[PDB]
Amino acid sequence: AEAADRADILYNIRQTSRPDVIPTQRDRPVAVSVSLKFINILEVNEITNEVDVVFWQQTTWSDRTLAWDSSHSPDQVSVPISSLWVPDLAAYNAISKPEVLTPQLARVVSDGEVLYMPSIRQRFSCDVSGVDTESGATCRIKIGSWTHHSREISVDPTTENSDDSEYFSQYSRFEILDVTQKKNSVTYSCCPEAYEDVEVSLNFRKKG
Amino acid sequence: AEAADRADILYNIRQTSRPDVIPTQRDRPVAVSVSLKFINILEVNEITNEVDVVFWQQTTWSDRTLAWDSSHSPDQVSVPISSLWVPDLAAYNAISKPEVLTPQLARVVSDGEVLYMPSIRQRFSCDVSGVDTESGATCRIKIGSWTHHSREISVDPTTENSDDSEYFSQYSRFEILDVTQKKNSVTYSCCPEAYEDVEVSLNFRKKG
Amino acid sequence: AEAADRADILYNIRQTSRPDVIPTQRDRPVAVSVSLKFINILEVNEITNEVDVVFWQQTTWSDRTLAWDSSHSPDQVSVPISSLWVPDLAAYNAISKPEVLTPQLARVVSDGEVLYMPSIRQRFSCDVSGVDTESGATCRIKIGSWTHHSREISVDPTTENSDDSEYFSQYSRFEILDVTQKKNSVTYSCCPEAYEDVEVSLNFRKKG
Amino acid sequence: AEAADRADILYNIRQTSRPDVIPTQRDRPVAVSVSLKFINILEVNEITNEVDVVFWQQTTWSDRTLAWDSSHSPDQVSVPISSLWVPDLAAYNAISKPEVLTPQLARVVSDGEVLYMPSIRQRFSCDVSGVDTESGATCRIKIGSWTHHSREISVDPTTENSDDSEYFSQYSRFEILDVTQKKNSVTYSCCPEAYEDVEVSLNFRKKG
Amino acid sequence: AEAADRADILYNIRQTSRPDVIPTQRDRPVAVSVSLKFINILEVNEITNEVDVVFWQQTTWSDRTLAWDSSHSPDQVSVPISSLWVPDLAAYNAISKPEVLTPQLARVVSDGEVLYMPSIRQRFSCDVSGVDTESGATCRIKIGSWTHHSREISVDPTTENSDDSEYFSQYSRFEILDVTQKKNSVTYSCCPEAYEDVEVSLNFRKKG
Ligand SMILES: N=C1NCCN1Cc1ccc(Cl)nc1
Ligand SMILES: N=C1NCCN1Cc1ccc(Cl)nc1
Ligand SMILES: N=C1NCCN1Cc1ccc(Cl)nc1
Ligand SMILES: N=C1NCCN1Cc1ccc(Cl)nc1
Ligand SMILES: N=C1NCCN1Cc1ccc(Cl)nc1
Ligand code: NA
Ligand code: NA
Repeated sequence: AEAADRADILYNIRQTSRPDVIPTQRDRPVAVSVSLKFINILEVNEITNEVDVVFWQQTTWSDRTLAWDSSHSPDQVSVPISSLWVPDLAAYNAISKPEVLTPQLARVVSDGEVLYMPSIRQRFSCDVSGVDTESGATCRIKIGSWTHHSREISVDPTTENSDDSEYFSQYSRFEILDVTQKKNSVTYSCCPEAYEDVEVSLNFRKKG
Repeated sequence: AEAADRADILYNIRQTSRPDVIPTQRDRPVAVSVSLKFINILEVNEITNEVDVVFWQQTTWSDRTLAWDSSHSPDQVSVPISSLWVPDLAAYNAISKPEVLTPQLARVVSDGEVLYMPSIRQRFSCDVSGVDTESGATCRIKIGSWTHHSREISVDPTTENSDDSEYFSQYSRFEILDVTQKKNSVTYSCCPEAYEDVEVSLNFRKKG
Repeated sequence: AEAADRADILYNIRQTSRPDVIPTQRDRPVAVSVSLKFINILEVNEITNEVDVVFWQQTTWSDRTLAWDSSHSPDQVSVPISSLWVPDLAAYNAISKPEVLTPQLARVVSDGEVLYMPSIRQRFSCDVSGVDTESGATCRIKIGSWTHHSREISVDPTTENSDDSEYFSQYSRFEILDVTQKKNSVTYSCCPEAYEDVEVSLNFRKKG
Repeated sequence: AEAADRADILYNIRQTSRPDVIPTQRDRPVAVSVSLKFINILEVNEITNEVDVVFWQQTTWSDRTLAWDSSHSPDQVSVPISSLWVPDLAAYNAISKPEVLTPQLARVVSDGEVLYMPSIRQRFSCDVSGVDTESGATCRIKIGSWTHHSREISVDPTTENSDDSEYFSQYSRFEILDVTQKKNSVTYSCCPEAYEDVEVSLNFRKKG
Repeated sequence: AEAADRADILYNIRQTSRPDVIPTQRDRPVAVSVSLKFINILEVNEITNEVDVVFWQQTTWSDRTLAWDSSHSPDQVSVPISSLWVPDLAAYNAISKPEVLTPQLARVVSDGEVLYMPSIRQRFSCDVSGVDTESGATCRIKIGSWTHHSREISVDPTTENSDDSEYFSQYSRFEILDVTQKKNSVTYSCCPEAYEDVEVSLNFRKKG
């Protein structure tokens, strides 16, 4: 006999959780990590500077309100994102809504760590010039919390321990040369607070 | 120990939320301020007089029924628009529904001030003539309450509007020459009362 | 101190509207007036006899179960259509589902009179022949109740007036010559009863 | 002073609605009739053997769990299909999901007879060869229950006979030569039971 | 009089299904079998290495929490998937969301065995090179659980012989030369556990 099973954990999470309440820990912002693992580049237009790509948006953060004693029960459960709070990230230069290609489930660990990694197809406005050259083009995608400023949400790249083209389609007409990520904190007109973002630089080119 | 946290504030807002009730203060109309920050100009057809544009629609208004004492609690919260009343604005010359590219969350201040600023991609019917000339074309976009007349909702350009081209994409095939906002008050045959609107004149041209 | 405010009125409507129940008074059918205000004519094709049109579909009818004494209270409110019964109108020759470009709110008057006027973009299969001539083309659009027969819903064209181009976009590649309506009552092979429709005739042509 | 009105009948149907429960009368299958009233033929590609069609899918069956004494009550009511059980019909050769152009309402008679007649636009994979000839093409469309076998649902062509092109648009680029039906009973490798379908053959040709 | 009817069964399922809870047996992984029956090949593009496929994704697994005594009651029922737990399968190389063409119902047998077989149209990124040769092309489709690792979900190519062109449309411009399945267990850089998938190799070519 155990202390709890998945049904108990999920039941408790659904019964509470509060999807609309940001899990700030006292006076600290929620530390969100986000990185883009590119899977494909389906269309590129050097005249209009538009690209159509697919990527896994690995997203992580902690939500202590989800934690549970796992000394005698499962250590993790897959949870519908509709049942928990998730960062309100947006790509500033996206020109289409994200088309989520995978089941919208996050993975919650008994300590409150949450991983959400949907595969997404989305179009963007970025620098496509040079794509047809050896040095390639460098398309920058900026992602960050849409409505939470720096005192509520911070964004940093996730860690990386693999090739930038690790999961990139070998059948794409393009190939990846380099993928880098840099964090930023920007203040805009509408509001007095600063908003953080991660800038992902996709350096790619048309294959020979 | 505080008086309340985000969970409590959001709970109170959700529980008393009358999304379908315009927050008129007595008999005064709800004063709505609107201004467009252009992000991109994607499709332009001078033959059909049609254009595709991406813009942030900064919308502000006061809803006193949302106010709370923040002396010992958070001063603001991000709230899903489905839990609040929002102006029923519509672009009169739009020929496509608004494609909202950002999380649909409004920011609510403890005094009742609300800010909703979605990034929208929408197609419009306007004058594209001259877009390929030095003077460029001037496309006018009209926005106002669809069902609330002047005595229930007033719409005015945002007083501070200096960032109209601040976020415009340097990668667009077009460039902005000027953005002007103006207010109107029209009476249409269908009905007796007058409906206010804001007219945004986008003077732009094709690079080259 | 008044008798009631919008919050009270909308609360009562939401609690008792009965959206699935046609508001027939005794045994008299619900008199639904339908009037199309043409806003734009977009992608016309004389080869396939298809056309894209944008119009305000002014729809009016009365629902006595919505009336309230507005002696000392608002005499009108905007209500989400999901909270009211609305006629099940359908465009017989439409070849695409209606794209509603406006907030789906109807205006309900204290005496029970209801007005719903969505701006719609929809494609139709009609006669485009002669669109390039001085006499132009005459595209007929048929609209009527899909499941309520003549004894339950009566559709009547509102003899609004002339000036059918009052709200027609000056930027369209086409122009409106004239708009006329007429009432039909058809018995289909599926069923014994008769279903009525208003047939709007749109005579238009490409601007010379 | 009647026995009941529409509000009472629709209240009882909604309250005891078992939308996910096939209403088999004891151990007898549910007898479903279906005939397709072709309204239009919009896209025809003889290269890829694909066609875009608009048709009224006249569907009828009996659900005795809906009946009510109509001595002094309405003889019938229109009911949102989401509140009733409907056959899980699927076109085996469709290559796009059905686009329902009409309000999703079914008509229920006091005896329990039900009629659901959506107007549908759908793309199909069929023989388009000889569409440009005088003999025309014969595109066969197969429709049957997707998850209910012959002992639970039987499917038969509607006995209702009428001009094939009876409601076919006169503005289509094509015209109908003839429409014949055929009832099949097939056994598929996945499952041990037999599944029924109605095969509708659309003999049409392009206009000269 | 029986022990139970479909109404009772579906009611118990609706009340106790727990759709967000994977039905792991005691502590073993849920054995999921997957088999793709190809129905059609459309929109092939050898330049971009993309193809549109229509297939029945035969999916089976066991959920003993659904079992019931059918000695005096129906042995099976069709259940809306929203009322059941279903494997969170995803096609790794799909570049469009799956378009489900059939009613989203699964078949649940009284012993607890579940079958879900939606017909799906979806675009893929794969090797289309050689489609115009006698050897044809070989497009591999990889499908596995997105958030459940090998210890929670195992995926296996159904063990059974079946003509690959059994249900393939005779009107497609392409034909199937052969179809083979391969099982895999993969560890992704994001996570420590291994995730299983089945890779289906579709060898097809353009018909002469
Ligand atoms: N995160 C961003 N990007 C541009 C402006 N902004 C901040 C912001 C703040 C509040 C609301 Cl409701 N919307 C946006
Ligand atoms: N804002 C506008 N534009 C055209 C007509 N109108 C006013 C209006 C009034 C009432 C209802 Cl239900 N809908 C629209
Ligand atoms: N309004 C029309 N047009 C064609 C047939 N019809 C009448 C009708 C009657 C009942 C149901 Cl459920 N659906 C449609
Ligand atoms: N319509 C038919 N005939 C044979 C198979 N099939 C499709 C089908 C049957 C049962 C389930 Cl759960 N899913 C899909
Ligand atoms: N099955 C796959 N493919 C890529 C990563 N992954 C595993 C995985 C783990 C956790 C969450 Cl929330 N999402 C996906
Ligand atoms: Na454990
Ligand atoms: Na300005």
